[PDB]
Amino acid sequence: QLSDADKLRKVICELLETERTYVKDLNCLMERYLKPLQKETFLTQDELDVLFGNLTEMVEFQVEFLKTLEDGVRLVPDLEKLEKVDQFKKVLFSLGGSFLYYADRFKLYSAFCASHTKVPKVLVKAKTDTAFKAFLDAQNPRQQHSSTLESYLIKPIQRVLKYPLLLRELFALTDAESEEHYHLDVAIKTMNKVASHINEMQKIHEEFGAVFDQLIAEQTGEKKEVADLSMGDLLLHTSVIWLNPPASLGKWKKEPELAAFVFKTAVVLVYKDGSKQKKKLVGSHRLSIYEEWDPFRFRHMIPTEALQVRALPSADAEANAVCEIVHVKSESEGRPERVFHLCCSSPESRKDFLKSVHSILRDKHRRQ
Amino acid sequence: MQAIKCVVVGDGAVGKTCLLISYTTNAFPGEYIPTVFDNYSANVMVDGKPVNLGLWDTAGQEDYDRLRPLSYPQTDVFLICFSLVSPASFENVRAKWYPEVRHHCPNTPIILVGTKLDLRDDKDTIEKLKEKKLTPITYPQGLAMAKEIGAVKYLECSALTQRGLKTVFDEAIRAVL
Repeated sequence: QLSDADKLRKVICELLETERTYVKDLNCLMERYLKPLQKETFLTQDELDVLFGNLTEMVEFQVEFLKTLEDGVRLVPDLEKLEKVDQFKKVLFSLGGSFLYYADRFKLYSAFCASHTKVPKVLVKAKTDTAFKAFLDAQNPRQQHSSTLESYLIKPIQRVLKYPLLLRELFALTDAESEEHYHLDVAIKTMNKVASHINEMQKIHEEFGAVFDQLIAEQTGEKKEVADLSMGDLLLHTSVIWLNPPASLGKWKKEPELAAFVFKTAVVLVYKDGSKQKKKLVGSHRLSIYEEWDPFRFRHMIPTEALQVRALPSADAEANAVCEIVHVKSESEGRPERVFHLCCSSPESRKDFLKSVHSILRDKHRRQ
Repeated sequence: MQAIKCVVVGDGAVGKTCLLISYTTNAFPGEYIPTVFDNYSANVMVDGKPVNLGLWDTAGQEDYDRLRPLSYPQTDVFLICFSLVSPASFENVRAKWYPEVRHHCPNTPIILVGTKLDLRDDKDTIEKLKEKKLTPITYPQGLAMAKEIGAVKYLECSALTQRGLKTVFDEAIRAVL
């Protein structure tokens, strides 16, 4: 015969208890497997990078988030004494607060989720190198699956997505007319957006991760001027029309379309246009003649350091959806100016695109 | 020792988390059903063969089509669940879950678990569904679905009655061994 008060206390406790656990697991992953792996020859630097991945950043962040929860639950002497959900106002308020405050740093998870894509392929190397397999087992004495490296590296991805569930429970135990109720509802919508955002970021990574990687590496003789197009720094992505395409493309497609990405560290343009792997009725092999000319098409990365942006003036301005991204020239290095005339899908899109680009330039200015 | 990692998937509000808790805890949670189920691992013997059964819940990720499959790789058995008193969760087995799991895991055995068994012949539940021109899923239907998606087994259980749980995980393990 548990009262709403009891139920509420339960949820508040589950949230806090599981968070303490998660933080501990997070530290445990760091100490038990990752650090000791750096001091090894098993994996390459790249392989180690896939495993770690902003984890150190994630822990610092998570630790701070936990403190806020710890504090918030202490805004009252003893929850166990409260008999009315109404008596938890202070705590509910503070907890919900923690999510609103951290909602944005939680987007850092999309970074982890992107690299976790490479986790499987790397761990399936233990099946190969007896030496490596040996190390892992050594770190997992209890011979418990829930303690294997794969079990830890999935926890982050599970944890964020649990938050909205816990919140919806607190939500259901509060009067539909109260502010506590309304507040939680705000907390929930927020976190769902976080989740939804992580998902959207993943969808992008699935489709362009490859290209983004090629751009980071292959960095034209440069010694890594950017070296980092993390999904944690993607501020905005949109589809735009390339008005001034090279003669090859332009002469065949009136107005080619590019995928634009505004990262804190650069602006990326990528030509998509997909029409393959369609229509079962088709013969390729080699006697197909046409089709299959080259894997990729057009990609290009403009570092913030050389990124210049001017929104083109129009007769009927405020309605114009055109603007241009410029990859400034370089006397040294011997690199000519590159200009891209891009037409957004709408004035709002242009508004947001430019706002976004200016943003990375503004901040770049700060640091430098 | 050999580890079998089992991932329970399927529509939310089907009983997955409760089911996994009820099982691993040998006791229905009660009035308060926890939301979180940490990764579980325990030694289990089936048909004389000893194994470390690993269980991963998936609550909270059923709506994120790109995050959801991050747990799929290196999985030995999938438990595609669905509420016996929820025709919609049932239909998702063929429309969503099976196609997805198979796409990511071509060779992984699938046990089709039917949950909330105890609510199947519940007056209130049956009337509630009747009010929506609905009816609980019958064993014959569950079995057919199981056959359609080529599941290794079609079981039904109740985290409440705790009946059928042990079976569910044993068959899961057999499906692997």
